Amino acid sequence: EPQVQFKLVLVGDGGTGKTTFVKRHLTGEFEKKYVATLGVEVHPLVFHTNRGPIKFNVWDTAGQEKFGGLRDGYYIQAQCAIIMFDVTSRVTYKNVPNWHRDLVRVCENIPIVLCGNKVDIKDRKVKAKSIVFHRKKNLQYYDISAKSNYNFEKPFLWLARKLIGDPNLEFVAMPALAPPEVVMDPALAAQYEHDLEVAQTTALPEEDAA
Amino acid sequence: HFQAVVPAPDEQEIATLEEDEEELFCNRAKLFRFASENDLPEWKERGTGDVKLLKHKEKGAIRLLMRRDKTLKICANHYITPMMELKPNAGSDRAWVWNTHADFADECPKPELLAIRFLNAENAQKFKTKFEECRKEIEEREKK
Amino acid sequence: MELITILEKTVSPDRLELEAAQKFLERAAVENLPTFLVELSRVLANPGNSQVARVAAGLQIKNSLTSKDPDIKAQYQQRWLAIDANARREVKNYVLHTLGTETYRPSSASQCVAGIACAEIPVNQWPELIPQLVANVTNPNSTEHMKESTLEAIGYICQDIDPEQLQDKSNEILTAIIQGMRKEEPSNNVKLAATNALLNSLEFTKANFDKESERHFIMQVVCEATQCPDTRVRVAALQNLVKIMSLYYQYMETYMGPALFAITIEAMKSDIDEVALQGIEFWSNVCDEEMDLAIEASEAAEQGRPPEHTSKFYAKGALQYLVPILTQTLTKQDENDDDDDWNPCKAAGVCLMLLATCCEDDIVPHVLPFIKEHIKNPDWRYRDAAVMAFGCILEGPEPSQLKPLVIQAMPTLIELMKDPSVVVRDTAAWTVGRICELLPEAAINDVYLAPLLQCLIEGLSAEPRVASNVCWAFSSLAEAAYEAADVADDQEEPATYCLSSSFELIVQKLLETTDRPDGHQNNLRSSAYESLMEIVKNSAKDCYPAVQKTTLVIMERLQQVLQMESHIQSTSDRIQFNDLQSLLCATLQNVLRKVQHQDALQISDVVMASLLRMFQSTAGSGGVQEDALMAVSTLVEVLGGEFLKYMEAFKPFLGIGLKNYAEYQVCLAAVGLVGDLCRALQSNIIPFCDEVMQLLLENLGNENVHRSVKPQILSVFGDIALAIGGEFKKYLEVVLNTLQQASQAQVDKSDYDMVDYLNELRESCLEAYTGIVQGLKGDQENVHPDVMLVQPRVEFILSFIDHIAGDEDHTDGVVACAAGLIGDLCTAFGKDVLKLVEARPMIHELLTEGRRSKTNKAKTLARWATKELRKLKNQA
Ligand SMILES: Nc1nc2c(ncn2[C@@H]2O[C@H](COP(=O)(O)OP(=O)(O)OP(=O)(O)O)[C@@H](O)[C@H]2O)c(=O)[nH]1
Ligand SMILES: [Mg+2]
Repeated sequence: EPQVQFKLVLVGDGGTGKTTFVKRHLTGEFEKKYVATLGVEVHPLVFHTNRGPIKFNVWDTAGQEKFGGLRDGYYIQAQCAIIMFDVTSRVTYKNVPNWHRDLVRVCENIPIVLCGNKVDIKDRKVKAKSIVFHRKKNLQYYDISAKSNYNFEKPFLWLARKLIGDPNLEFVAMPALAPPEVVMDPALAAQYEHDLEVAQTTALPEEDAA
Repeated sequence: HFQAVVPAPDEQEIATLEEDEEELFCNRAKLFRFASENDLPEWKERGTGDVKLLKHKEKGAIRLLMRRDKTLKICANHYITPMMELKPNAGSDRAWVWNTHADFADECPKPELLAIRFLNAENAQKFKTKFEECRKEIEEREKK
Repeated sequence: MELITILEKTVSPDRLELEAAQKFLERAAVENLPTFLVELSRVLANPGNSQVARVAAGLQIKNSLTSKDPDIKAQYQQRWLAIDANARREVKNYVLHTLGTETYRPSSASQCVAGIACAEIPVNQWPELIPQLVANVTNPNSTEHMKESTLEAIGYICQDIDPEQLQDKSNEILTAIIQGMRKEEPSNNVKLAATNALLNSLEFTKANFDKESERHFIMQVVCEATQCPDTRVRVAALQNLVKIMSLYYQYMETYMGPALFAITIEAMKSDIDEVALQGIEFWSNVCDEEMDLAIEASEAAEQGRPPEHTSKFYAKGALQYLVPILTQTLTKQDENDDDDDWNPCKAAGVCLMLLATCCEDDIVPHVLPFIKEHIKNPDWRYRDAAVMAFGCILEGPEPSQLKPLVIQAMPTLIELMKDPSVVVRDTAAWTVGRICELLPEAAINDVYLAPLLQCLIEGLSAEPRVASNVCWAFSSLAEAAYEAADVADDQEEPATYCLSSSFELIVQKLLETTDRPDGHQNNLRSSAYESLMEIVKNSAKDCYPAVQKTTLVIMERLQQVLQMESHIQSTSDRIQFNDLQSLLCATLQNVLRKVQHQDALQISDVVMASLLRMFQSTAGSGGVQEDALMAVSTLVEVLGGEFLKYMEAFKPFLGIGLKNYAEYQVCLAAVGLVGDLCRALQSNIIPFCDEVMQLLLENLGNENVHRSVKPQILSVFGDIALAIGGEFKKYLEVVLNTLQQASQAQVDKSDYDMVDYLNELRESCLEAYTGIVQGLKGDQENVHPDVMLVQPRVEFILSFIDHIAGDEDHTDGVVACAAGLIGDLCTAFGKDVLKLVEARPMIHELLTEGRRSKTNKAKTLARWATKELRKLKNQA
């Protein structure tokens, strides 16, 4: 048992919010810098459920035309898909049918989740009443936002329920192994003291929802 | 769509490995990590959720075991040693800053500069008091 | 070559292998395209290769021929058409012989066929393609994979190519598709492929749908595939029906009665979730189309012409059988289910709300018996369905027809608020919130107001999902009570209203709700604050002590509340309707601008103390300071009751707050704050005027930072010069105006997106000139040395605004005010204004376009300037 792996392809336009969703799920952080990806980046994610561990291999692809690389050569042997669009720009939503078309012509009968990112921005341009693609294609739609962690775990939960088959599936708490006990050289201890001083000097970012 | 197939496993037994340990404290907090590898200093988020101070049943080792909300993935897991002292942040009464040499959140030890923040000053003071009690207990244990 | 290994490395998760393969393939494509394409097609056509290699080769060939960018696609097509004919012939022959040799369900050669065809068909370079595909489909001996691949290729070609290229061979395409879609096909895979191919090619067959003999055949085959014993084919055929209804609504009257109605109704009752979802989506789409047609008909009636299309009201005729099925599907729930899961139960509510909004009063009698029967059922599913349906039908029917129903059902809803089931309580809270929002005149009077308020206060301690809706209901209820005729009196404020008896308990309970250990869920805490700001805004003059106490306890939290100002985003509590945006935005501004009654300067003390404490705790820099700064402006604003004489706290901190120049939006907002603050008291701005002047001049002269800051800084220069000035002479404005008129207007005085900055800057400069003259005029006789009377001003203005003579861009409105103020100040200033008449007559033209907008703001100030000139001439 290779802890049950699956291949997930993340597709969408330029801004959208991929590689920020994946980065928030990987380490936990918000990237405010936009650096377009070249080709694809493969990141493993693990979740724990009442049936055991489930591992996704997220293939975060590039939504830019000139950085596409192997455009559709990534959606081969894929087993699940996420189509992401930005709710603050209607062009990102107009291209959802094209991404779906490119997905279906290479993969047959795979679970696909449609996600609308950047909900928290306000002055939203794609109102929730105008999102009808999931109704037409029998898809599962979610409103997420990687900044506020709103519904940010729902797509993986839905895909986990669909892939093994258990409409009553939950994320159980990750096992907590015993951390090791080690020691450091006194010079590195003094360096850590100086780093602690300079960190305590620095001010934490101002946020909320604690 | 649908992909319900064979890889559906059994139920097994779920063990959080927090057994054999007494929960001395539990509070909602937010964690930050100091990014000291990307040349210029910067503070990165690490998670939001319940931080606990778990004391081992017979070994008497106190550890911090914060977890993330709605995903239940560990964002902090390390022991407490006598040298660890909570320091106030820059003009904040609800945040503490400390340093550790072996953090096991990613199942690989990494030195970390952590900063925890609470909802109000009362929770911060309770956490600091319990942290000081645990540190003093560890120091007394190791002294003997 | 080892192209096979490179192709097979395109599925490796390792980054290095992917980059190596991509670089190899791009290099090979650049070196010699024809040989590369021939090698790829040779790799694809060999059955001995693995699936990965063949699909990768097919995708490479397809990507060499098409792109999402239209221009790149045209370039790639032209590049293909310029290759040598023999190489193209070899590629086409290799690709076309792969059909039927791929033993995997989605074929790759079909994409290559479609890509090559979309390039060669418009120039008739592949005339033996369509006959070959038709022969493959209609041959009785064709295998399963051959028919499936050819049908996929036909669908792709009809989906991608231009609609006007194959108009002469569409009939054979339709015949092949229908042959694959017929009932006698041994294989369900072929039927599924044919149904998908027809789905892809529904826009291409627009010309065929205008012929009855073809439309009947298409509809018959679709309505016969809806009965296939295979679920996938049924769903595909239902999707076909939905799209056909979307595209060809005008031709469905013949098939609506005998064929479509029964099929859709039987689909909505199916046990299989996909079939039921498609059956419900059919009628949701019908409602969407009929609402669009109703909008079109209303627009045509307003215009005064018959509508181009007339609706036929299918939903209005199917309501009797639609409503019971939907209300029955609303009972398909479970104890542990997610609210947003998109199952038939979720879709039924959306369809019911659509039907309500589409049919208005005709849906109430068809849904009342279900509510009145199952509202006390022992099974929680039926009670939940009853309250859910009651909530769904609330939008669209006339309020007068719904008031008796809600009045009758209010006690049962209050009782269900305490139902022993979580789901029922949640749905009941949602329905009560919707009643309070949509029907104000209903749940404020009279015999059930007190138990309703008691149940709401009790539910403020319930689960956060319920409490958010309770806060929403409280806010809407306070708004209704203040708006209602229960508010008497002509003193612009009610003496009392219906909530006066329970006001204190309501605000106390909301404040306690704010301090909850779980207030983050469903942004409950945020919602509370919003409610806590509505009630104090909509109150009466007998609960003012509670208002003042609540405002005092709120303003101490100002830092946290501003940090939460953008952390609402609706999506909870106040559903659907959302106004003024953001948590605080203007809501905090409006409540702070309205709460001011009976001096109550303690509120001002608390808010300014909190602001300065936040500023000091910032300890340098601070992006969020902007949110504070505008707030300060909002507490000066028109608050002269206790805030025209601020002059106590922000005066030493003005420069400190303005010190943050690294930010630009903050900079412009602070400039506006200075502009509106200088005209407040004009007493303690003197010490800081020179400091801010020199600092912002240094900032603007180098950062550049010219489009945004410069107009506002010059406007506030004029504004401060309105009252305070004299020691800065006139060089400061003169140099900047000369540079701007010589450079920013004499080069490219044209276009549309650039004239706005120019005209706004000119208007600001003229306003600043008038302000400088008025302030230096002393307002009594001259009260100034008057050395700058006409020599540097009158001479410069005629050569400054003359650039408008170049194009005379449309500067509508305020330019007339500028001309009027210029004329008035010049007349009241001195004698040498006649030289302005000696200048170019473009001012007259500047008047003419100015006179484009009627005569209110255009001719009044021009006439004022003219009469000032006439008075000067009479004095002359
Ligand atoms: N306000 C807000 N901004 C977001 C959010 N998510 C992403 N962004 C912004 O959007 C940008 C997304 O950039 P990327 O992470 O590269 O997203 P991407 O779709 O992978 O971009 P490409 O790969 O080039 O197509 C980030 O830099 C963020 O600044 C969000 O939830 N809220
Ligand atoms: Mg990216």
